[PDB]
Amino acid sequence: LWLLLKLAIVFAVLIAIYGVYLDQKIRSRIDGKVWQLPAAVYGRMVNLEPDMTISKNEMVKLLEATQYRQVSKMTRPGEFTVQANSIEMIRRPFDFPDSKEGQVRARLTFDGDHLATIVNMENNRQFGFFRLDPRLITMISSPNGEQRLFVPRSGFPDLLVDTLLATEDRHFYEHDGISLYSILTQQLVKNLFLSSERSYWRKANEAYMALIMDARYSKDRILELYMNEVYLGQSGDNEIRGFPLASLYYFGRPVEELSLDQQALLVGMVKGASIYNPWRNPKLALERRNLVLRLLQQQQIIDQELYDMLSARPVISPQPAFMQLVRQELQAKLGDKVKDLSGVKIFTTFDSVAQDAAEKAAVEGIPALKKQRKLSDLETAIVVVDRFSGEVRAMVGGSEPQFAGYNRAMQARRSIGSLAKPATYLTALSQPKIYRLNTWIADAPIALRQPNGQVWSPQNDDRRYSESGRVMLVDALTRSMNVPTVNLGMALGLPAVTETWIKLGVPKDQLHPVPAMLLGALNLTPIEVAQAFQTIASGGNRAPLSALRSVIAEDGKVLYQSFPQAERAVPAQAAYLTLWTMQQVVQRGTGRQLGAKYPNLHLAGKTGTTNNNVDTWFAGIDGSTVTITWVGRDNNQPTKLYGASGAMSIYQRYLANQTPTPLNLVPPEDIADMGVDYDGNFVCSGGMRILPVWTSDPQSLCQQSEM
Repeated sequence: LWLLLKLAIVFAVLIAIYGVYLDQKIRSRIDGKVWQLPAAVYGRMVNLEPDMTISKNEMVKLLEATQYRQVSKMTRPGEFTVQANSIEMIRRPFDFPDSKEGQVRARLTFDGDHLATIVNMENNRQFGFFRLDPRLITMISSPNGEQRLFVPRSGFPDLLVDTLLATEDRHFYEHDGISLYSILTQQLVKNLFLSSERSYWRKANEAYMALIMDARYSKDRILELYMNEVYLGQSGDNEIRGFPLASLYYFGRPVEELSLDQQALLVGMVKGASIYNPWRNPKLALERRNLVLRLLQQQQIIDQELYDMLSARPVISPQPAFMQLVRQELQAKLGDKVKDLSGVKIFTTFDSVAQDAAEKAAVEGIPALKKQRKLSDLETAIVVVDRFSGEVRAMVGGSEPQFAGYNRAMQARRSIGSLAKPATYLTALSQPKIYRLNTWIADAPIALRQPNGQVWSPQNDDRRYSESGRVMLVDALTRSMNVPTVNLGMALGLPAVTETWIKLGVPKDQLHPVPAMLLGALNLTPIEVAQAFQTIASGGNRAPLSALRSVIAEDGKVLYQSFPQAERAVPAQAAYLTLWTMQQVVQRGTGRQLGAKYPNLHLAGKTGTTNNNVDTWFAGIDGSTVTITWVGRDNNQPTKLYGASGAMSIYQRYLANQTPTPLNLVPPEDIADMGVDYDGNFVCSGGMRILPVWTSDPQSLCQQSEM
């Protein structure tokens, strides 16, 4: 009869109303916050410029460390191309915080060791500084547990857009034809509001909700949202969503630079990225990469591309240690208002090339080390900071870094052994009308009154004593002698030596000013050691070690900016002399093994050893950084190592795993290279040893030329 109308309407209206209802949250979600985006974690941005001392090879190592790819002939961003005396590159487009930049084509030209020229191949013009984009290290854990990197619509290559369509073609604004199922289109609606599981509660709600979307929204944007939602793997308990990140994750390339062969694979996995997870079961994953490629038009080749698809080897939690520092320095410098922020861009101090040289030095170094000496176990921690700024370049905290749970770079305090010796010599040499490099120190049997029964009788490594009964300031440190060290530190005063430590920048509640301290009764963590030697390397300026450079909000508002905050802790002339002496340590003295392999870096270094070598060390200073190397057993059992030669051969490795800048040591004012005689008295002309004296006048020389 009728009713099909008075119900038709009583069937209408309720479609709407509820329609209008679920036409309101569909709006009042997409408009404002659409997700909870984690913080991107970025490394250092390098700034190239003429006369920079970076080699061509050095540069190559750099570009690849930063995601660029050596090609035969360029074609898109992220690519470079090597010549005899130059590199041509398409500097990929990145959103720099001083000025968003776009892709740039540049030929870096080198003259011998130093980059000579950087030119824009557009205007055949020169740059004065040329910026290099940062590498994405990781993404701070999403509290939502859902990790994304959001790239706007433009950030998606046409083909990618296309090849995505070529599997669920975009219709009109409905659905229709596609539903030729004989037993869908944009399904963004599905995993954005809808839950689980199967229909018909779902599909019904999905479609209605879909044509609501499509309608009161742009047939474009729909795919800006879509291409940022789809699921493409896990990295622990975090999801991996959107294409932008997938590229990095699987292929380590901006989503903007996918070769269509890969580019199509990501499109394929959309059907079930867990059963497609390219590492877990590749065979299957490869096939899906083909049903896509193998698809009618476009146009010539299903052959070329079908050959191999790299997809590097996984990242669960890269850089667990450095990240620990960052994580820490954030909390300190901001408070809590941050883990509740969306799309933040943390720019750190991390150096890709350094981390690699080091991680490679460890994982390779220690096993090779255990081999020669056997040793059922062994461990290391490495720390590289910037000589002058104190910015932390690289941080290894274990024999296996990409595997870290415990972080020996930060949370393993250990006896610094002979590594303590310089604090004394520095404390003396900061006179300098009292103690000079040529100053005689007694080398004779020490026995000290221990304020609790015992009597301290320190001794030399070989236990001997100079037949002279004395030895010069220089040598004593150069060879890292005990007796003449205690002798000196004790004449300086423990309190005195103690504040130098305070000034170099070590934890205050670690100094206990008993004599042992002098020979290394002092338990620091490598990070802290790093800090001390930093302070001396820098010319005597305490720059507090720092992992952060900035931290920008989704918009562009700086939320924190790390400004230079170095401080004058000890006289330059003193620091100089300690270093120049340490240069001796590395060529003439204990670290002589290193002066040999790299005689041209003229490193300054100190050797670190403990009783029975339960803690070995080496502190190294090239022209541009400080590199603290620790080797020792987790259980403090003695290493059986040949002294500081354990830590020294890790460093040596790291030293060769990359290209160090040489330490060319410009002296402060009031530094005079004078000659001493054999009895070590200063002489006017001649001399047989020349030493850097700190004086505002060599009438010193003429005083020495009588008395």
